[PDB]
Amino acid sequence: SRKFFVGGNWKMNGRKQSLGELIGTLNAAKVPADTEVVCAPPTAYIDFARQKLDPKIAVAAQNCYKVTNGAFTGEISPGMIKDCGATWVVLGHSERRHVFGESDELIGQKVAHALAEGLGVIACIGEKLDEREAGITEKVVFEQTKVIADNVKDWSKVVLAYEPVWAIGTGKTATPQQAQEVHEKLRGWLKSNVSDAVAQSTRIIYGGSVTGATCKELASQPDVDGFLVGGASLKPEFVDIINAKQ
Amino acid sequence: PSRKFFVGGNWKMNGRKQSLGELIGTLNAAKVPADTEVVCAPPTAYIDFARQKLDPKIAVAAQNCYKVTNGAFTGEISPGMIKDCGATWVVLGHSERRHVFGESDELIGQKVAHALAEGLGVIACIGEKLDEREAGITEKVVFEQTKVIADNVKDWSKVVLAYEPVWAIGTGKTATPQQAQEVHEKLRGWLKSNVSDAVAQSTRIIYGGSVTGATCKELASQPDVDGFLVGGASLKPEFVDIINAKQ
Repeated sequence: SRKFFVGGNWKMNGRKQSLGELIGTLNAAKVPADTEVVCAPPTAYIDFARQKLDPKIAVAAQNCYKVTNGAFTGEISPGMIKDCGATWVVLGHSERRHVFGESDELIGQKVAHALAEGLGVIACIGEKLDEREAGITEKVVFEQTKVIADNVKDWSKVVLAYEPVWAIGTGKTATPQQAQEVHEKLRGWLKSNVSDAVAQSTRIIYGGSVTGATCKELASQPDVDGFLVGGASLKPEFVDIINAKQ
Repeated sequence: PSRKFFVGGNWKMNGRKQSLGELIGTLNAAKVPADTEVVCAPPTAYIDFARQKLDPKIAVAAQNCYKVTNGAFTGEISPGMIKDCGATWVVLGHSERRHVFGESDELIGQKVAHALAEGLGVIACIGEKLDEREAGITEKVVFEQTKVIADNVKDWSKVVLAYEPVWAIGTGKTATPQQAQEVHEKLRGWLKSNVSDAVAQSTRIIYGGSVTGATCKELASQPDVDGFLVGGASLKPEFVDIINAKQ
């Protein structure tokens, strides 16, 4: 069965001192044998984070570019990510798409290059509020998933993260039923457009609001295989979310 | 007080710990003159690493940052993080940020203000594209770019202005000494008339765009060219020759 997957996205937060304290807490945590745990530090601390974190937790970069080296001031490559001992990269995150304007085309090319270079990919998708309210959730997420699928040969190295971008600061929130709906939809898409084996083996993780209070109910949803955690990843609460299936 | 000669090496998206370790060993072995201020900008994953290996004679710069101290900006780093890593500069408004990644002048101005508020030095980049040059609006473009930067600067002692025409970046078509001097004289005139005479006299205006060991001496001797921002050649032994351009 699909191994439960908990990603902590630290975003642009922390310094050596405070992140050192967080890392101590995570190093001390008993992580369930049925759960895969990944932390995504700010880019300046990928190296530091990998040095301090116990081997039981994997490290992800929060973004990368689509060639191995080049004249791209302020970017990093999968090769550099691997070189710092990280094994994953987050791609297509809602902040990259909607604050920094990264296109599906660019994201797809990043996905292909990262996977060819031997990284795992946590590939993010999701619809905004207007899109949900116009009835086209299924359209938006299926198209974003297709672009990602066009650049994936081996799905053993990818995790799909649904972000209900429509619930971010907007005045609406997603229920566990509403998330389950979209995850079941996506697994059916994988079954239809790639294989039954990939549908049943691929983790589809929930990227909306998740806390200690809400994680057990969300995790119990049959098609929710884990989380890409925001704010709670910077706190001991993250370990409650790691424990969500226990 | 004469303006201290300034040479910055922008490694861009190049290198790994081993190859950058070798590059650093060379720089550490190099004889750096006094009255030359040298600054190296490693890839963002290697700011901390570079600062640990590099001799304190050479300063470290980030290649980019964002405009708030912390927040929901997956993939970004803040001025606070840059200082925490031991770096003292950030490169802002680089051509590749503006033209590959679409950073607006407004965004760049916000980043400058925040970076300076946090105690970092800023290498603030400007320059025109080939089509802007061949339409004869170089002056307009670079003045407008400098205005947005200037509107976000409260202390010029921590700022270096870098003029890098886009047609010179990575192309081998380095500006001639006359071309460079011409833009730098007008930029210095802009500073005088829009900020102060003290700022015009004291502020380094450095040139970038295919700077090489063969081109640096004649560019350096021009009176309003105060140093260099070096890309490709900063990955090579001749960066040391560019450091020694005034000797």
